[PDB]
Amino acid sequence: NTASIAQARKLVEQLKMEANIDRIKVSKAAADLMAYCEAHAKEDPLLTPVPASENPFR
Amino acid sequence: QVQLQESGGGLVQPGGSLRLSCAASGFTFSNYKMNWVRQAPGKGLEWVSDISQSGASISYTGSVKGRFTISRDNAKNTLYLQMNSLKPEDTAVYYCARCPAPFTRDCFDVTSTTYAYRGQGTQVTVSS
Amino acid sequence: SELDQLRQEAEQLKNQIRDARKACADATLSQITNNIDPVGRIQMRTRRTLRGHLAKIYAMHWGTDSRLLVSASQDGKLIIWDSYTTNKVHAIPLRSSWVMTCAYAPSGNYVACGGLDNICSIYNLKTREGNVRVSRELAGHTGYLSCCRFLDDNQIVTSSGDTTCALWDIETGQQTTTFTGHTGDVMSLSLAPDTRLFVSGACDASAKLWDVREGMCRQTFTGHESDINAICFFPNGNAFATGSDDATCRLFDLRADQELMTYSHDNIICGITSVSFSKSGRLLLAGYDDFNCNVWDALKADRAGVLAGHDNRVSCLGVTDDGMAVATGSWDSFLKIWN
Amino acid sequence: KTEDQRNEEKAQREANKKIEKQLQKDKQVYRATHRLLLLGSGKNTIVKQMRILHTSGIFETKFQVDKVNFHMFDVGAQRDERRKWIQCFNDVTAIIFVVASSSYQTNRLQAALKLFDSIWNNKWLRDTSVILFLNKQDLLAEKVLAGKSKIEDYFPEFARYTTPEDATPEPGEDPRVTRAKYFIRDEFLRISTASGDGRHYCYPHFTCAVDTENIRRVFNDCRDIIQRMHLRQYELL
Amino acid sequence: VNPWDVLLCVSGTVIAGENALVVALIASTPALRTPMFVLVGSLATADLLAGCGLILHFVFQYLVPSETVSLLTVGFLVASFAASVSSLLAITVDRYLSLYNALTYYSRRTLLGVHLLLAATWTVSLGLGLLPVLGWNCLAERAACSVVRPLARSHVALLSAAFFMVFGIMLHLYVRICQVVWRHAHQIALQQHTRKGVGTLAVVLGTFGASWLPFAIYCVVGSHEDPAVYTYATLLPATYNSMINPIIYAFRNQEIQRALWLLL
Repeated sequence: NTASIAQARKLVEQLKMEANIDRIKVSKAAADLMAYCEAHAKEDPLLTPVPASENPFR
Repeated sequence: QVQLQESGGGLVQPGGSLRLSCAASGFTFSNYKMNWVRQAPGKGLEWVSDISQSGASISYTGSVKGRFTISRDNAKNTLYLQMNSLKPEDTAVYYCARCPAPFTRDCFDVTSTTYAYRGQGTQVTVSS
Repeated sequence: SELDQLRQEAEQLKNQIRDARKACADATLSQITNNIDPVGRIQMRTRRTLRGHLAKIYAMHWGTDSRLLVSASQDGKLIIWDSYTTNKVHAIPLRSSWVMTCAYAPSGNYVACGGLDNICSIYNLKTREGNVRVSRELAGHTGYLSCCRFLDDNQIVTSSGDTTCALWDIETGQQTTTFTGHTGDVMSLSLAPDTRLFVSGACDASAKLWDVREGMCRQTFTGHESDINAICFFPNGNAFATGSDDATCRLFDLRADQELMTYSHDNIICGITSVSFSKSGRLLLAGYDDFNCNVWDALKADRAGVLAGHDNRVSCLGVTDDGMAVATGSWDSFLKIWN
Repeated sequence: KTEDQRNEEKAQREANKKIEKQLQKDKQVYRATHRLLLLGSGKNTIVKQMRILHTSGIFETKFQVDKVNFHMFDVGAQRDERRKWIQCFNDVTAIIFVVASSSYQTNRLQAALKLFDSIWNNKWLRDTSVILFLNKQDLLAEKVLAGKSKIEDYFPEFARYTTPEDATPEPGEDPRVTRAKYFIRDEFLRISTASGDGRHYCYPHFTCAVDTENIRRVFNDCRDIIQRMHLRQYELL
Repeated sequence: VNPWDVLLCVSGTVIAGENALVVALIASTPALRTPMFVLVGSLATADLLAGCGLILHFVFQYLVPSETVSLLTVGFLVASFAASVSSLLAITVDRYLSLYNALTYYSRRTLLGVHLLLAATWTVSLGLGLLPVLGWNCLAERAACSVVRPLARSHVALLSAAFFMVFGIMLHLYVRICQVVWRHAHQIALQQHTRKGVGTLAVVLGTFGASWLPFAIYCVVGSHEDPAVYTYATLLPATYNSMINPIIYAFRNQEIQRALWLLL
């Protein structure tokens, strides 16, 4: 039954190298996400109405 | 995270009583009907019994019905087995398997050799 | 002996990672995204309906020019459409009738195609010979194809059904790097805008971030409860949203390694088939399972619209790189363009 | 420069005309065929009988019975997690289900029963129907005659089961093997009539390992499937 | 004024609106192009033309008393009613072809027959309508005129005989259809240890057997010297069958119901 303990060893070393990482707080990521949404809101033709002259689909 | 940790299991005499209790965390419980699958030493995976989402429809296999009863308490997030009139040919590692889809009558790949929504397993051994 | 101590080490590691997740969760974005006024009702109408496929349409993809699209259907035909003038440019017949993925190369020269034949067939659109001729044929895995995307003309990454993801070179036709970390079969993988990372989601209720250089995992996001069906990056490349058959869509963040915001309704009873975003990333669209598809607001969990034009499934859905069209696939052999 | 884009759209319209002509040519080819999925169990023997009568992921067979062409797709080199690739096979006319009806995994019959259950109760296979084959009934007769591996010890319903009136006669038939074989039928039809209501039905037929009429039997089953689908669309049944 | 004419006019407006909705749902949705739906649409446009013929005839002959336009619109009515009955026959025959040639039904040699038969009956309906306008009318031979002015006895009897042959072949085709409807129902009932088929039979066939039949009877035994009240009384169930045919065929179909719900 070496397959189960092989799965166990690869799982625990996967978790080991996944563990030693640096994470930044949620609020900074949410602020960056909101800033990206507000920065590109003007050039998003899906959201704002598009005049039919410049609209390729008419 | 989705996990299923079950308890119970031990060396009992034939014809004894054993409450095979299983616990779960994470996912909701009103939906997601859950079955019972056992794997004998030297055999493949086999199904024992299943319960519905609410708890109205219960079915069992040929070698189990009239002897073992399953039940689900969705308030306590616990579903368990009940061993009665226990036969010597029922020794296996028991898994608290869970259907992969919300409130669908069909249930797929419960007895697959590899699965995701399945417990680690508790071993029950019966002998004289 | 070894197995129990390995399992208890895994449990200790998992508890440590859960504590590390909980340490950095100082707040949620539900109390920070309410300040910007909501987009309100968003209603869009079927502009063009491309007709001509026979069987169910499983996948489509757009082009770099946002003008041409490729539709792959289960009748064995792949059709290159002209979305501006409802025209068909090519109708490529396929060796296998069952396909569930198609791709358009960023250089506009190749169309990838794959399905249940365990083969990713890549065709050539350029050169002056007659018709469209298959260039290479990749077969190096033991499971059904689910979704394949193009890095550039030189390489292609495929998501397979044997719990593996593979990176394929074009000329030699060999697996440069393989990605084996999943326990269930992978369906959808989406490429980052910088063409350096990708996240693949499987039926193990989790999604894994990768790299194309070293070939190992980075993150192991576990926040779902059923089989993840679709995935798509943010346009910025620091977040991604997955949608599973648990009738819920969840948005994850690469940097805090936590699920940010879920979208759910009590009346929502059917799962998710396809997920794509917009150019600003504000309006994400979820191809649903209850015979239609929906719009979400992705900052606060509010339903901002609904698109209902199909007699069947919404199997796949894509949004152009420029953002002036929304394309949908369906099991009633009809493509529709919304604007 | 109007002539350049004028003849550009002219050539585009010509390419559209050629492509639409080819698509209309192949539309009759697609709709003139009927697609069958083979599922498992003795599938190799029956597909060899099919080949006599007539590691890739999908194997290709062709039929030409009575000037009707049939597609039959048998799956291979795929994992047992069949939940998500079987959603492709919903537009097929019938899903052929071959069941090894002698191995009673410790039990193969219960696995066959819930494979049928998952096919029946799935939310995308309700339109499609199933043709059921009870293959390997020759060894079933020997196992019934032996009596050391009886179905009674693996099925408590067999003690109180009674033989149906519709008995199929064939010389030298053991009554016990007919009782067991029709109980095996009834176990499948309990699931079949639990939820099957108009949209799809089951066709439980019995073949040996040396039968040859399975081609005509699948022919008749597809005939009844198309007829029942049309009659339900006519509000006549 | 005669209230029967205005009752027929408001009736004909009702069928015109109903099959206008039916043909709009058929033509608008791109998904409805099967040979069943094109025959349902053929019945829809034939009956829409019938309603328009009722409206135009009863507007003009109360508006302008003149024998040319009255004969022309009567011929249009004859062609429209023949188109409706013939389209019903076409739906019956493609039901029979889909049931008895079931697995080769989408082939070219079977799919050409429905379109050719549609063309044949529509052209013979135009010919039957244009026959009294061409000169086979009843104006100079004023004694030998039929009960529906200004049509002659011979052309009316030809129409009635054609209706009788169409009704007979529809009857035989329906017994051949129900010969396997009953077999499928018996196998289904034997599978588990109905009335839908016989009810559907009655509501599709008894309307044809009880609406157009008195019209054929009155044209085969009547004479023009009889009062016209009975003639209007037996012409009314033809308009009632024209009312009930879309509800029988198009409205209970799941795809048409879904299209109507999407429109609403």
